[PDB]
Amino acid sequence: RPEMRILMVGLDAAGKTTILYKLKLGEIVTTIPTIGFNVETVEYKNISFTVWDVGGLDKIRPLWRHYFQNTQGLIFVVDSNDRERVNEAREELMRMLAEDELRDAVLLVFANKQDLPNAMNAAEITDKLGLHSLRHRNWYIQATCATSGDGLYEGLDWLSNQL
Amino acid sequence: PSNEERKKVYGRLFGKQVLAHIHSRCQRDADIIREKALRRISRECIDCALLLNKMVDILQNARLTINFNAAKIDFVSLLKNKEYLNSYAPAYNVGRDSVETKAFELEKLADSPYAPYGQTGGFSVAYTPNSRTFSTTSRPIYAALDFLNGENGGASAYGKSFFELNDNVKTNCTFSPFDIYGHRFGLDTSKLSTFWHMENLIASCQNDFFGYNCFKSLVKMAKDEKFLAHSNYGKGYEGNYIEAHIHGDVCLFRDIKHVYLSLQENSYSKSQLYDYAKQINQALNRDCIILY
Ligand SMILES: Nc1nc2c(ncn2[C@@H]2O[C@H](COP(=O)(O)OP(=O)(O)O)[C@@H](O)[C@H]2O)c(=O)[nH]1
Ligand SMILES: [Mg+2]
Repeated sequence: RPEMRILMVGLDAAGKTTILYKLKLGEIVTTIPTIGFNVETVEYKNISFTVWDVGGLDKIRPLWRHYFQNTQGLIFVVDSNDRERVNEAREELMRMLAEDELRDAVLLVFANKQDLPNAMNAAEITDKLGLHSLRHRNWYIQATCATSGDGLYEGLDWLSNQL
Repeated sequence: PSNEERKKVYGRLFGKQVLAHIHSRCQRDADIIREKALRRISRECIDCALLLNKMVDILQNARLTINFNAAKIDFVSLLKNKEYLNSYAPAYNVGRDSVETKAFELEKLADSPYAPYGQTGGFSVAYTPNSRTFSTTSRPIYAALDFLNGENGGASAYGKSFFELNDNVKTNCTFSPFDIYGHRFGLDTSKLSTFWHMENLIASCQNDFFGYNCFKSLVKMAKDEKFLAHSNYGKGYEGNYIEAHIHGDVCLFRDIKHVYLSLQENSYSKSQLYDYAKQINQALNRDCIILY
């Protein structure tokens, strides 16, 4: 089978682990602090996604550069309900996209937690992350709800097409 | 999802809850741990905070190794499994379950929804776990934090060969200054730390007055003093190496930086070993297999 390597990053509490194990198990796992990382293989549309759920590469950026050369897809998960931290997520995404070893990876943004009443839609997240100001980057944004599963397999569809 | 696959995943989640428990213990005792470590630093030697940060950076940037003996096991069959497995995948396993239960405080996780997949339920007469849901993936893979860059790895007692894992794996590990199956560890959970609390290790490692001295070695390495490691570093058990517990799976060669194959201690010939290194390395487009 063809394999695609995916680094799933983003601020804590954005919903990364819930997304990973919703794709892997179909369940909503109990909140387990991601002290280091998780990693799971998801078989979808004849593709074997290897997804790394990194808890926080903030203070350990050198430790993950080894994979950067072969990282085919970056999934940046954002809490669409967390308006106080969306610009922090913008700065983190800029730091990720400034890595020269990730220059060829495609970007998939998950605007997560759309089930919450005060969550901003995919367009507003697109504006506050500055995605339209990007150049030479193949990117796409997908509104998701990790709890129910809406939007996840659509993002997996886009990543599948970018393979 | 396959039911056995769900079993493995639930096991891994239990292991991550073990890691989160140890990390919670270390977060609770950060101040007393730092004060004890600085107490040792000022006892041995200057600016202690900077020296403590140097030692922490050395332990954090150290290579993670898993030793094996290429003369007793087929390394080809080991690599073709695509995964490294712990001892659960055997009367040794019962004492391992007791030692792990008391060392990691696994009973504090009995209320977890993943406890059925991390509990053996005792062992039957054949030294096999009674629980049909217990998963190998719930218990860690044993490694060593080879901070002195040992000649034959971090735990040469288990063989002259060793994997060097990718450094990110260290973020999923607990660390102990003594092997938890030995006498000096004493089943003391307070001697365990996480990747983000190496200070505890510095406060807990041995400072023996004869033989290999871990504390003095780490202090001298922190001061950028060039020296050769003690000949007993990583050769025995007990305090000769810093034991690491990888909570999660180790996949070959996904999680493998290098494989140091011993030329002397091997069941394959020199020609065959060079051919395997050339074949695997060319297939991976990396210098993973290193003969020495
Ligand atoms: N309402 C809502 N909550 C979510 C969603 N996804 C995740 N959460 C919650 O957010 C919290 C943190 O999620 P987590 O997976 O740990 O985020 P992570 O730290 O990035 O891995 C958990 O309590 C989840 O229940 C979502 O789509 N909607
Ligand atoms: Mg997480």
